[PDB]
Amino acid sequence: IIGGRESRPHSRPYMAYLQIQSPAGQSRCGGFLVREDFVLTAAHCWGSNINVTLGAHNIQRRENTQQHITARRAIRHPQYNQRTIQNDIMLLQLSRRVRRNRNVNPVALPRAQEGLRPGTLCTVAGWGRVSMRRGTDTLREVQLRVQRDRQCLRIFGSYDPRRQICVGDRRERKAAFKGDSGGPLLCNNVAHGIVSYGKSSGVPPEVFTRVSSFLPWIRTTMR
Amino acid sequence: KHTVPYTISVDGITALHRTYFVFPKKVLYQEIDSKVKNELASQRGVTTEKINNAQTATYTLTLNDGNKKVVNLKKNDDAKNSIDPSTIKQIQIVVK
Repeated sequence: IIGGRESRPHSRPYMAYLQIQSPAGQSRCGGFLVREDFVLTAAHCWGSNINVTLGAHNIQRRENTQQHITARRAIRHPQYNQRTIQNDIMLLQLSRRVRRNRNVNPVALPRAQEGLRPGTLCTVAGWGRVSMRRGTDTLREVQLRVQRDRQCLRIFGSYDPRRQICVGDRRERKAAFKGDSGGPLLCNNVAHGIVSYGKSSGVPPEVFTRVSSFLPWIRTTMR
Repeated sequence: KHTVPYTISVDGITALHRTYFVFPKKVLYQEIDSKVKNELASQRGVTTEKINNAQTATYTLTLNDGNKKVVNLKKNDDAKNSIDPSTIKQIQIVVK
């Protein structure tokens, strides 16, 4: 997270930290719990073994609130397009249901086809890098303003307002960044977006998956 | 093991995961070229044709001592030279 502040420990109990195995190294992503047995994240976070940490604040410390669960099954959206990063959404079925408590609890999803007006202030949280030189051991968060679709249509030729959200005022040093992919965009305590992509510079606007465009798939996949 | 963060930008888009390579030994630049092209393919669907026709297709190594090396993915005249990956701090990959 660029330009944010440390979260109050365990104030965002739906947040998940993902460790992903790849053929020549590893990746790190965020995610968020949507049911006791399912985490939502970005499809570009897929890999060949995924571990989910829930209940964390400092991910580099051994906290007794942490729950470490392997993903049983990783279900990318069938129309995910790696080239344009379209339909960038994935469900992780957890190998075991969480112990629900004050530190681990699911976040609410939007209603089917629910919109999100330009100008709305939202929050994003994650464990990603905070600049080009430093990261964070602890969960951080920043408030971002939803942009008019016009802004991302001009910057990103593959942007689609029907399935994505344009987020972040270019004039502020505030953004989601590397390692925050898959984390939620929260607007009035509902997860409307998934961190997807932006510029290597970290300069907004950035593109989020629009969760409400995928609710039928989410519901079918969890059933 | 030696961990090397890298970033992929294709057509002006960077996915916002955090990715690292893990190295154990010395390697030729051509082996790093292969790792880079393999990730371009598996993360962003980049083909050999896309690379070869692109306005720019490069990766830049930043070494721990601050030196930077720009490698052309279309034709790397240094493919057969070696590097100790433990000297590599991070890799920036850019196509288009």
